[PDB]
Amino acid sequence: IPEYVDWRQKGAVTPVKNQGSCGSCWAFSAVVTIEGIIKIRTGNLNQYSEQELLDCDRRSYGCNGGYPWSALQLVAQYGIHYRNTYPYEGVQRYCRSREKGPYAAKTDGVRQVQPYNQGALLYSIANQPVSVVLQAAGKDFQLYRGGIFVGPCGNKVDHAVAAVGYGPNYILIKNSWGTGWGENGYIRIKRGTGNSYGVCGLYTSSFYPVKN
Ligand SMILES: *CC(=O)[C@H](C)NC(=O)[C@H](Cc1ccccc1)NC(=O)OCc1ccccc1
Repeated sequence: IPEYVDWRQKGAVTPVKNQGSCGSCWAFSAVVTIEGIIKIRTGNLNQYSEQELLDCDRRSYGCNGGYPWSALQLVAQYGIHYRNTYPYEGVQRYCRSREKGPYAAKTDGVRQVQPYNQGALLYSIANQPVSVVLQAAGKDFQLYRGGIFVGPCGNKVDHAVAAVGYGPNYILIKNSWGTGWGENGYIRIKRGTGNSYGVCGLYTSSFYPVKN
Protein backbone atom coordinates (compact mmCIF):
# COMPACT_ATOMS: atom_id res chain seq x y z
CA ILE A 1 0.00 0.00 0.00
CA PRO A 2 2.47 2.51 -1.44
CA GLU A 3 3.13 5.77 0.40
CA TYR A 4 2.02 7.46 -2.82
CA VAL A 5 -0.87 6.65 -5.15
CA ASP A 6 -1.26 8.51 -8.45
CA TRP A 7 -3.26 6.87 -11.24
CA ARG A 8 -2.58 9.77 -13.61
CA GLN A 9 1.02 8.71 -14.23
CA LYS A 10 -0.46 5.20 -14.16
CA GLY A 11 -2.41 5.78 -17.38
CA ALA A 12 -5.82 5.43 -15.74
CA VAL A 13 -7.41 8.88 -15.93
CA THR A 14 -7.84 10.94 -19.10
CA PRO A 15 -7.91 14.72 -19.52
CA VAL A 16 -10.26 16.82 -17.38
CA LYS A 17 -13.79 17.86 -18.30
CA ASN A 18 -16.65 20.17 -17.29
CA GLN A 19 -20.31 19.36 -16.66
CA GLY A 20 -21.05 23.01 -17.44
CA SER A 21 -24.35 24.56 -16.36
CA CYS A 22 -25.55 20.98 -15.88
CA GLY A 23 -25.95 19.56 -12.37
CA SER A 24 -24.51 16.21 -13.46
CA CYS A 25 -21.51 15.71 -10.96
CA TRP A 26 -22.67 12.13 -10.56
CA ALA A 27 -22.48 10.72 -14.09
CA PHE A 28 -19.02 12.23 -14.61
CA SER A 29 -17.69 10.83 -11.34
CA ALA A 30 -18.92 7.42 -12.49
CA VAL A 31 -17.45 7.41 -16.00
CA VAL A 32 -14.10 7.95 -14.30
CA THR A 33 -14.75 5.13 -11.83
CA ILE A 34 -15.77 2.49 -14.36
CA GLU A 35 -13.12 3.93 -16.68
CA GLY A 36 -10.28 3.36 -14.21
CA ILE A 37 -11.15 -0.28 -13.53
CA ILE A 38 -11.71 -0.85 -17.25
CA LYS A 39 -8.08 0.10 -17.87
CA ILE A 40 -6.71 -1.67 -14.80
CA ARG A 41 -7.16 -5.17 -16.22
CA THR A 42 -7.58 -4.92 -19.99
CA GLY A 43 -4.82 -2.33 -20.35
CA ASN A 44 -7.07 -0.12 -22.47
CA LEU A 45 -7.78 3.46 -21.39
CA ASN A 46 -11.16 4.85 -22.45
CA GLN A 47 -13.43 7.90 -22.34
CA TYR A 48 -17.05 6.87 -21.85
CA SER A 49 -20.15 9.05 -22.18
CA GLU A 50 -21.67 10.72 -19.12
CA GLN A 51 -24.31 12.32 -21.35
CA GLU A 52 -25.73 8.83 -21.88
CA LEU A 53 -25.87 8.27 -18.12
CA LEU A 54 -27.89 11.48 -17.89
CA ASP A 55 -30.45 10.68 -20.60
CA CYS A 56 -30.76 7.04 -19.54
CA ASP A 57 -30.78 7.23 -15.74
CA ARG A 58 -34.33 8.30 -14.88
CA ARG A 59 -33.68 7.21 -11.29
CA SER A 60 -31.29 10.16 -11.14
CA TYR A 61 -32.50 13.68 -11.94
CA GLY A 62 -30.03 14.40 -14.75
CA CYS A 63 -29.11 18.05 -15.24
CA ASN A 64 -29.51 18.67 -11.51
CA GLY A 65 -29.29 15.73 -9.11
CA GLY A 66 -28.23 12.08 -9.20
CA TYR A 67 -26.57 9.06 -7.60
CA PRO A 68 -23.03 8.17 -8.68
CA TRP A 69 -24.18 4.77 -7.40
CA SER A 70 -27.11 4.53 -9.90
CA ALA A 71 -24.84 5.27 -12.87
CA LEU A 72 -22.39 2.47 -12.08
CA GLN A 73 -25.15 0.00 -11.24
CA LEU A 74 -26.74 1.01 -14.54
CA VAL A 75 -23.60 0.23 -16.54
CA ALA A 76 -23.04 -3.14 -14.88
CA GLN A 77 -26.68 -3.96 -15.60
CA TYR A 78 -26.75 -2.60 -19.15
CA GLY A 79 -23.49 -0.93 -20.16
CA ILE A 80 -22.06 2.38 -21.37
CA HIS A 81 -20.78 3.89 -24.61
CA TYR A 82 -17.69 5.88 -25.61
CA ARG A 83 -17.71 9.66 -25.21
CA ASN A 84 -17.49 9.83 -29.00
CA THR A 85 -20.55 7.73 -29.78
CA TYR A 86 -22.24 9.70 -27.00
CA PRO A 87 -20.29 12.89 -26.35
CA TYR A 88 -21.46 15.21 -23.57
CA GLU A 89 -23.74 18.10 -24.53
CA GLY A 90 -24.88 19.23 -21.09
CA VAL A 91 -28.64 18.73 -21.35
CA GLN A 92 -30.59 15.64 -20.26
CA ARG A 93 -32.59 13.98 -23.03
CA TYR A 94 -33.93 10.75 -24.55
CA CYS A 95 -31.92 7.59 -23.92
CA ARG A 96 -29.86 6.83 -27.03
CA SER A 97 -28.20 3.75 -25.54
CA ARG A 98 -30.32 1.32 -27.55
CA GLU A 99 -30.53 3.56 -30.62
CA LYS A 100 -26.77 4.09 -30.43
CA GLY A 101 -26.30 0.34 -30.89
CA PRO A 102 -24.05 -2.25 -29.25
CA TYR A 103 -22.50 -1.16 -25.95
CA ALA A 104 -18.73 -0.76 -25.68
CA ALA A 105 -18.13 -1.01 -21.93
CA LYS A 106 -20.03 -3.02 -19.32
CA THR A 107 -18.89 -3.84 -15.79
CA ASP A 108 -19.63 -6.86 -13.60
CA GLY A 109 -20.99 -5.30 -10.41
CA VAL A 110 -20.89 -2.38 -7.98
CA ARG A 111 -19.77 -2.20 -4.35
CA GLN A 112 -19.61 0.60 -1.79
CA VAL A 113 -16.82 1.47 0.64
CA GLN A 114 -17.69 1.60 4.34
CA PRO A 115 -18.52 5.26 4.94
CA TYR A 116 -16.47 7.26 7.45
CA ASN A 117 -13.15 5.41 7.29
CA GLN A 118 -10.14 6.94 5.54
CA GLY A 119 -8.17 3.71 5.97
CA ALA A 120 -10.91 2.08 3.90
CA LEU A 121 -11.17 4.80 1.26
CA LEU A 122 -7.45 4.64 0.48
CA TYR A 123 -7.28 0.86 0.12
CA SER A 124 -9.99 0.87 -2.54
CA ILE A 125 -8.47 3.97 -4.11
CA ALA A 126 -5.28 1.90 -4.13
CA ASN A 127 -6.89 -1.03 -5.94
CA GLN A 128 -8.79 1.35 -8.21
CA PRO A 129 -10.18 4.89 -8.23
CA VAL A 130 -13.54 5.62 -6.60
CA SER A 131 -16.50 8.00 -6.77
CA VAL A 132 -16.76 10.17 -3.66
CA VAL A 133 -18.98 13.02 -2.49
CA LEU A 134 -18.53 16.16 -0.39
CA GLN A 135 -19.42 19.78 0.35
CA ALA A 136 -18.82 21.99 -2.69
CA ALA A 137 -21.68 24.44 -2.16
CA GLY A 138 -18.53 25.69 -0.42
CA LYS A 139 -17.55 29.31 -1.03
CA ASP A 140 -13.91 28.38 -0.46
CA PHE A 141 -13.71 25.10 -2.36
CA GLN A 142 -15.38 27.13 -5.10
CA LEU A 143 -12.44 29.54 -5.16
CA TYR A 144 -9.64 27.00 -4.76
CA ARG A 145 -7.04 27.86 -7.40
CA GLY A 146 -4.46 25.45 -6.00
CA GLY A 147 -3.51 24.23 -2.52
CA ILE A 148 -4.37 21.86 0.32
CA PHE A 149 -7.97 22.48 1.38
CA VAL A 150 -8.58 22.26 5.13
CA GLY A 151 -11.55 24.64 5.10
CA PRO A 152 -13.29 26.02 6.18
CA CYS A 153 -16.12 23.77 4.94
CA GLY A 154 -19.03 21.68 6.23
CA ASN A 155 -20.75 18.29 6.59
CA LYS A 156 -23.56 19.03 4.13
CA VAL A 157 -22.58 16.69 1.28
CA ASP A 158 -23.96 17.62 -2.15
CA HIS A 159 -21.43 17.33 -4.98
CA ALA A 160 -19.78 14.21 -6.40
CA VAL A 161 -16.20 14.04 -7.72
CA ALA A 162 -13.38 11.49 -7.90
CA ALA A 163 -10.26 10.46 -5.97
CA VAL A 164 -7.29 9.60 -8.20
CA GLY A 165 -4.53 9.40 -5.57
CA TYR A 166 -3.38 10.23 -2.04
CA GLY A 167 -0.21 11.00 -0.05
CA PRO A 168 0.94 10.62 3.56
CA ASN A 169 -1.16 13.77 3.99
CA TYR A 170 -3.08 14.96 0.92
CA ILE A 171 -5.91 13.21 -0.94
CA LEU A 172 -6.17 13.87 -4.68
CA ILE A 173 -9.54 14.67 -6.29
CA LYS A 174 -10.71 15.06 -9.89
CA ASN A 175 -13.38 17.77 -10.17
CA SER A 176 -16.16 17.92 -12.77
CA TRP A 177 -15.45 21.61 -13.43
CA GLY A 178 -13.06 23.02 -16.04
CA THR A 179 -9.26 22.94 -15.71
CA GLY A 180 -9.83 26.58 -14.71
CA TRP A 181 -10.37 25.43 -11.12
CA GLY A 182 -8.11 24.27 -8.28
CA GLU A 183 -4.83 22.97 -9.71
CA ASN A 184 -5.73 22.32 -13.35
CA GLY A 185 -9.10 20.73 -12.57
CA TYR A 186 -7.37 18.97 -9.67
CA ILE A 187 -7.61 19.67 -5.93
CA ARG A 188 -5.69 18.28 -2.94
CA ILE A 189 -7.61 18.00 0.34
CA LYS A 190 -5.91 16.99 3.60
CA ARG A 191 -6.32 13.62 5.33
CA GLY A 192 -5.31 12.42 8.81
CA THR A 193 -6.83 15.05 11.11
CA GLY A 194 -9.35 13.02 13.12
CA ASN A 195 -12.36 14.34 11.19
CA SER A 196 -14.16 11.01 10.70
CA TYR A 197 -16.76 12.54 8.38
CA GLY A 198 -13.67 13.91 6.62
CA VAL A 199 -13.28 17.60 5.73
CA CYS A 200 -16.12 18.64 3.41
CA GLY A 201 -17.75 15.27 4.15
CA LEU A 202 -15.52 13.41 1.69
CA TYR A 203 -16.01 10.23 3.73
CA THR A 204 -19.82 10.05 3.65
CA SER A 205 -20.56 7.71 0.73
CA SER A 206 -18.14 6.31 -1.86
CA PHE A 207 -18.25 3.72 -4.66
CA TYR A 208 -17.35 1.30 -7.46
CA PRO A 209 -18.23 -1.29 -10.11
CA VAL A 210 -16.48 -4.68 -10.24
CA LYS A 211 -14.55 -6.32 -13.08
CA ASN A 212 -13.34 -9.88 -13.74
C1 LIG B 1 -23.34 17.91 -8.32
C2 LIG B 1 -24.72 18.19 -9.14
O1 LIG B 1 -24.62 18.49 -10.31
C3 LIG B 1 -26.17 17.92 -8.68
C4 LIG B 1 -26.75 19.32 -8.49
N1 LIG B 1 -26.21 17.26 -7.44
C5 LIG B 1 -26.17 15.92 -7.35
O2 LIG B 1 -26.15 15.17 -8.35
C6 LIG B 1 -26.32 15.12 -6.09
C7 LIG B 1 -25.12 14.07 -5.85
C8 LIG B 1 -24.90 13.71 -4.34
C9 LIG B 1 -25.30 12.47 -3.87
C10 LIG B 1 -25.12 12.14 -2.53
C11 LIG B 1 -24.62 13.12 -1.64
C12 LIG B 1 -24.18 14.37 -2.14
C13 LIG B 1 -24.42 14.67 -3.50
N2 LIG B 1 -27.55 14.47 -6.18
C14 LIG B 1 -28.76 14.78 -5.85
O3 LIG B 1 -28.90 15.81 -5.10
O4 LIG B 1 -29.86 14.01 -6.25
C15 LIG B 1 -30.54 13.68 -5.05
C16 LIG B 1 -32.02 14.30 -5.01
C17 LIG B 1 -32.35 15.36 -5.85
C18 LIG B 1 -33.63 15.90 -5.83
C19 LIG B 1 -34.54 15.39 -4.98
C20 LIG B 1 -34.27 14.30 -4.16
C21 LIG B 1 -32.97 13.77 -4.14
